[PDB]
Amino acid sequence: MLAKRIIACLDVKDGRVVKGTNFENLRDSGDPVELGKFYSEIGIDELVFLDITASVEKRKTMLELVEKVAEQIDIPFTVGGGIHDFETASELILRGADKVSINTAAVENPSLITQIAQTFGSQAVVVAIDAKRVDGEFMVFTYSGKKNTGILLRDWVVEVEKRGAGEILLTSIDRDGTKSGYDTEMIRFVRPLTTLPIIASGGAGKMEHFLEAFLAGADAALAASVFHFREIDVRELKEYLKKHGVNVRLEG
Amino acid sequence: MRIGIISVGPGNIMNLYRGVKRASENFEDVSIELVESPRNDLYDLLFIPGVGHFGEGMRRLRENDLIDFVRKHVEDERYVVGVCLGMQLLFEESEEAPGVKGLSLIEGNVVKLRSRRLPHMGWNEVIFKDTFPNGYYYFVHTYRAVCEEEHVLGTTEYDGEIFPSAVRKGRILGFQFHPEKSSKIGRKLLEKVIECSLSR
Repeated sequence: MLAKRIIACLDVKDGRVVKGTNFENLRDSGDPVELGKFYSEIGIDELVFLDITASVEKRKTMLELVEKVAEQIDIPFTVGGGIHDFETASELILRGADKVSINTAAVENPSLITQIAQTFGSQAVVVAIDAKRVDGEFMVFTYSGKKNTGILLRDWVVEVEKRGAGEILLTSIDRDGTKSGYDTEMIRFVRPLTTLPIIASGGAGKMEHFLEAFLAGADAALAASVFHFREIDVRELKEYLKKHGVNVRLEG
Repeated sequence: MRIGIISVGPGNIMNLYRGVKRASENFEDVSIELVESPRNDLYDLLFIPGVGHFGEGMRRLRENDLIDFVRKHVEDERYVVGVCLGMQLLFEESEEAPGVKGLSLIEGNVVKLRSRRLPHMGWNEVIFKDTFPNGYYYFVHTYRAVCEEEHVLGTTEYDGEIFPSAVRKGRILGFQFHPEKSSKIGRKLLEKVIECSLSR
């Protein structure tokens, strides 16, 4: 069987890694290529670079990151964040990215999913889904969690697999900035509605949160927070999950 | 160690080239060249890579007149090594491109897998008969090889389907997974290919 994946999320602005929450205290945390190599060195399964470079320089800056990563990294990486049309995604994939992640542009145009999949295969297309509880319903938000789209998560996930997406990146808006663990109820919720691999995002803090995420039905668990600043040893975590039944990817 | 990677496509080939350059850094007199044309001398290691449609890439190899080349390396007992699409090309035909046949260096065919999630994608575990390290490699593929036991090299299961993720007919090697994306063991494997392809 296929391994459950542990994925490192590198937030990048201006070809640099950013740490913080608000851009008042967004500080430089280093080179993404060096940092990504370190994630591979320590056993992280996939990488995800999300770019929040200002709009004017976003397209150029994102292409430089992929090439600089593509020239040194030995694990799959996804690039996403502000990717609004096919040829922008074409640029990025041919420049080296294995998967491109779309959210806002995919809600505002489901067709965009099938475009990239038709030319690059489903495996190339990650759909980010930011979802929140609004009056007892799981709703999809866009514009970085700021616009209610009036679309139920339940209907969107089906459409998204229907459009030929290869993978869902599911962030719980009620759980970002939180360290109390993944939104497992939402993961449980999405799980019977799709066959796509689910990437849990938002809430991780200790090993056992990953066990909770995978119990709840995630195929992979994203996390920035923890791995640097050596809180959770990645191999520690991978052994811990192996111990309690998760089919991790373990290296002798 | 004169290493050749066929660079015509389809798909990304610079990953493999970079991974092959990485894995070869501790070997004496390594050269890695990107081959688009027939060269007059042969390579010790020729890689056939590629990601895509079986029919194309059997097009891009005949168009640039590389079947001759590839088959010469077989007879001159060099090491010929296919990866992802390139491994599939080593067999006679495929369900992906019906009337189109290719290379036929190994006796077999390529078929679509039986899973309803059929970009087989992620880290799955390869077990080898010999030589190459056992562990989890990164797959992204929809078609599998159909061949007879003696030519199997490594076996992996995806959704109850045991299938050949690696093959060998002498000095022909094929790998279904991408070892450039396989992290430490991906480099360990590539080095073992370079090693096998040394002594002759």
